[PDB]
Amino acid sequence: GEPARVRCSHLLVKHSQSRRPSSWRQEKITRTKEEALELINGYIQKIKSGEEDFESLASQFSDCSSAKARGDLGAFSRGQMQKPFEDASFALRTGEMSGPVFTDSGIHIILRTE
Repeated sequence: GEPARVRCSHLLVKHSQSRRPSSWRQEKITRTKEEALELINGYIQKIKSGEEDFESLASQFSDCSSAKARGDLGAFSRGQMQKPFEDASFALRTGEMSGPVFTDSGIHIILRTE
């Protein structure tokens, strides 16, 4: 099933090779794939471990404006976010997480809420 809109959460972690290593959180990102995935991966582990939550994590590590809702960008409609986002998001099950997604901004991890 794939409706016209769904709720999902994501964690943005730009890198040094990002199209624009700068966001509302910082203006000089020099974190490479190592430091990049190192953050996302670490976040994934804690969550799957039951120690931390993507919501709490994302916020404290959300380089994007998503940090406001701790990553949760509410319910959106197809054609709003990057293609890879919608697909992975709309392809994940209830309470699922998408692996490291490399996009213009950097590496993003999404999850299906609705």
